[PDB]
Amino acid sequence: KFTRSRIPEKVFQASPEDHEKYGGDPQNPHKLHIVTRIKSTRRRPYWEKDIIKMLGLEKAHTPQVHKNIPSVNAKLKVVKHLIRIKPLKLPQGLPAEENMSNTCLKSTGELVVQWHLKPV
Amino acid sequence: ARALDLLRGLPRVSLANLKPNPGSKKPERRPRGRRRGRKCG
Amino acid sequence: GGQWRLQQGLAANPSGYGPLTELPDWSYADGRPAPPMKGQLRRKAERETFARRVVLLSQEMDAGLQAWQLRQQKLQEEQRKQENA
Amino acid sequence: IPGRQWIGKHRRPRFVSLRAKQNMIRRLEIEAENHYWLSMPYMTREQERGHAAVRRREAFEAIKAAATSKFPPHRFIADQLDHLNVTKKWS
Amino acid sequence: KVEGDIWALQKDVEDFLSPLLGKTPVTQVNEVTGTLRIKGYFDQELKAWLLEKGF
Amino acid sequence: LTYFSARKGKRKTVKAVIDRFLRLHCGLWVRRKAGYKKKLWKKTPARKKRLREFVFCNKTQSKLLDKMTTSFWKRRNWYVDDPYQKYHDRTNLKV
Amino acid sequence: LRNRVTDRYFRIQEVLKHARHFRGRKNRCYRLAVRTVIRAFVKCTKARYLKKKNMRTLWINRITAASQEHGLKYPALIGNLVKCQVELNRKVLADLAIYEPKTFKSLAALASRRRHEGFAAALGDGKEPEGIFSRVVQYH
RNA sequence: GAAAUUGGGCGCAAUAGAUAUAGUACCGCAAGGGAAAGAUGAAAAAACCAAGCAUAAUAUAGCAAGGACUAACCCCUAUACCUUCUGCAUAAUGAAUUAACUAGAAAUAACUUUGCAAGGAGAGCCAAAGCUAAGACCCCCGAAACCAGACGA
RNA sequence: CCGAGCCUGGUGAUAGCUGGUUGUCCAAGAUAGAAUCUUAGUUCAACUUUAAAUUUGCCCACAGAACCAAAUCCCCUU
RNA sequence: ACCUCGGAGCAGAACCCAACCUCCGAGCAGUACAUGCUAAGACUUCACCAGUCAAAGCGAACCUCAAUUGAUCCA
Ligand SMILES: [Mg+2]
Ligand SMILES: [Mg+2]
Ligand SMILES: [Mg+2]
Ligand SMILES: [Mg+2]
Ligand SMILES: [Mg+2]
Ligand SMILES: [Mg+2]
Ligand SMILES: [Mg+2]
Ligand SMILES: [Mg+2]
Ligand SMILES: [Mg+2]
Ligand SMILES: [Mg+2]
Ligand SMILES: [Mg+2]
Ligand SMILES: [Mg+2]
Ligand SMILES: [Mg+2]
Ligand SMILES: [Mg+2]
Ligand SMILES: [Mg+2]
Ligand SMILES: [Mg+2]
Ligand SMILES: [Mg+2]
Repeated sequence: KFTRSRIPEKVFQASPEDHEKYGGDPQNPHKLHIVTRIKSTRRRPYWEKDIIKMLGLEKAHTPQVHKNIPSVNAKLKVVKHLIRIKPLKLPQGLPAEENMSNTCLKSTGELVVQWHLKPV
Repeated sequence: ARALDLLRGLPRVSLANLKPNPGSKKPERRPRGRRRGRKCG
Repeated sequence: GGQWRLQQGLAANPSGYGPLTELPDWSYADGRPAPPMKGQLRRKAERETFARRVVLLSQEMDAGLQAWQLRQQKLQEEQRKQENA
Repeated sequence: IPGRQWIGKHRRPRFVSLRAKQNMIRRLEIEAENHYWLSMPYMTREQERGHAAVRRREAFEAIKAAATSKFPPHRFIADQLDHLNVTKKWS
Repeated sequence: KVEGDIWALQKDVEDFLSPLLGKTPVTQVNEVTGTLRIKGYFDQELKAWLLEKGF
Repeated sequence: LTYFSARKGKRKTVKAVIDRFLRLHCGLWVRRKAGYKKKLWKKTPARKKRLREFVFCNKTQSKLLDKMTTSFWKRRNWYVDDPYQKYHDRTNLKV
Repeated sequence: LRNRVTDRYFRIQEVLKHARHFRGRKNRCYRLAVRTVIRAFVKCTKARYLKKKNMRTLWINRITAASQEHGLKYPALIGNLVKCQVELNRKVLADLAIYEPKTFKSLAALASRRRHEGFAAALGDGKEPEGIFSRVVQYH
């Protein structure tokens, strides 16, 4: 029959080759994902149509900050074929309440906290 | 009360001014149209 | 051509962020600025509740790490305050 | 093809172009990066316990307080007497 | 049978029953008819309070 | 049932409801269990004690028998020595 | 007949005023008109998706026609006007080619200079300084 | 399914309303069935709008249109509608078309809105917040038959 | 037009069967089953809809579910 | 040929799961005669009807078996 899929823990154990291809650190990892749905929930089972509603990814190509914790990551492991996961990197820090209204999330995955529309 | 003071500026209550309490009269559901009748319920 | 724009750090759509769709489309001829676009007020409000979510979710982790860093010390002096008498 | 080209015992064959091979490959590389970033969590499962229970419990209380505040609206004498204005004339 | 300012009564009941509930009770004045509809059973608790006011 | 009688113009009641069920004024219907006097020799004493019981009806069974009887059978009945007198009122519901 | 319809004439003319330019009896007989006036209105709203499709296909066929006059293909012009951050759309580029062919000759010169700067950067792999027209303008 | 007992029109106005101008014409041996329709004006001793055609036949190509367009067509897009169905462009059903006629009728219980309130109701009835009043839900055509009484060799 | 005339009446016979069921706009909305002279139907459940009251629902982690494969059940966190 | 009930396979591990699918059976027998009375909490053959289990208590003493069955009508 067609059931849900238990993906083994070996698949989510990154190799030291993988830390060189994608620019991640094993020690001190990132805190917040940027989840973006890139596939439809149609022609997918109902246990994936509801997980996508649980993460807020009902719209395609709309990013969403989620924590990098093993309970949010258990939901992202169900629908990893539907989404695209990238780390939210913060070149400057998290925005204060003065820099809250001048932020922008870039396509590199970084959240700049001062966003003028002037060239360098 | 004060509502009898509001009636002085308002025009006179006649038989062309009356209206039931909103909630009393429900609309009739008669089977004409696209929704309310094709096989009519 | 949007796989080149993703390498420069721009949005893959040119209608995303950037100077084309965030600057004001017009201004008064004397020089007074225009009232802001309804799509710019809606985008800046949607970018704020995203940045509020970065501030909220990051602090819930850091306060959640310190609580475990205290509960693993309160577990520890419970081990040493029974080793007497 | 005997009946209904895409169903049954004898179907018409469909073949895989360079489009369809490259479309699956660039979807397979988004997937391999997905397995990378899910392989390094910030907290273990014992650190994350109850770290947002005070916010999750207050979230439900504001849904629960919105659910148990369903009641009819106030009915004003200035809505009943404004229907007298339909016969407001000039003089 | 409320006659007068029903809105002043509705505030006084919101100040009377909210210690008895914890939350402020959700009411509905009917300024045309002159009633007040409080959610929940406070029949004996509002009869004893409207007697101390001398009504 | 007869929704409109031809002599008076009222509802009739199914009289097969009346000889079988008892309506309490709270809204519950009370019935005896089927087969409570049939073939008692081949039944265990636990099964025989289950049959000698007045049991309540379902929600939909109570709404079906409420339609089958008129409003005469839904009134307060202040009998002298009713054994089911204590069961008419409903105490202590939280719905 | 207590109240029968007195205004049925004007309900027929709500439909029959849209059918006046038809053929056959669809312009006269009401029973045949509503099955075409409805069908003339569904096609009127389903062709708001085909006007934007058939205009862009026309603009692509008028840019491809004019880029071939300078020896460019269509993907060699659009792909390298993006790389110079010249964000002109298909409507203006097909209306530059007709009405301003000197400016369109300058956009075909620019998209071919960037193309040659893309090849010369690609054959000379390793770190080489960038091309002159290949320098991006960053916004912060 | 009892009894004691109690005591002129918020109508139709010539396909409507009677079948009715008439039980006539017509039909049937008979019993019986049974129509249609008229519009001047004070005085006759005084236009404009259905279908259908004509004015005015037709030009490559295709659900009869739409996007359009300088331009009717040429170009591009588009497998009538209803019903029935797992599923109909379906070569499944129905329909020439116009005008007129032709199809959701109601109960206890609930709900909504008032009145009054441990009572409500203009006797009867209900009542452990109820009770009274209102509002709001229940179609059209069609058998072969069965029986009673006449009329027919 | 005779496997039982014809006409009127009961008669607006009955039909689980076919056909038909007429203004506008919006909203929610599809498939476990059981009984039945029943499988062309209906009643109950399930699903669906509305209104109301309340407090948990879904996703789930360790641990746990028997002897003669994919998974599920249960399940705090989130 | 079949129509009700039960055991096993399909249906491998909570439950469920069709078939004119594959295989076995049942319509009883035996032993007690407190196989007395009552009553919390539950199970449930996918509804209902029926079916199950049961602590405490009273009273005494010091059921086995998978199925082994049949509603209402008041006589
Ligand atoms: Mg229709
Ligand atoms: Mg074929
Ligand atoms: Mg009498
Ligand atoms: Mg007539
Ligand atoms: Mg004409
Ligand atoms: Mg064509
Ligand atoms: Mg088709
Ligand atoms: Mg046909
Ligand atoms: Mg048919
Ligand atoms: Mg035909
Ligand atoms: Mg003779
Ligand atoms: Mg009939
Ligand atoms: Mg919808
Ligand atoms: Mg049938
Ligand atoms: Mg749980
Ligand atoms: Mg059950
Ligand atoms: Mg015991």
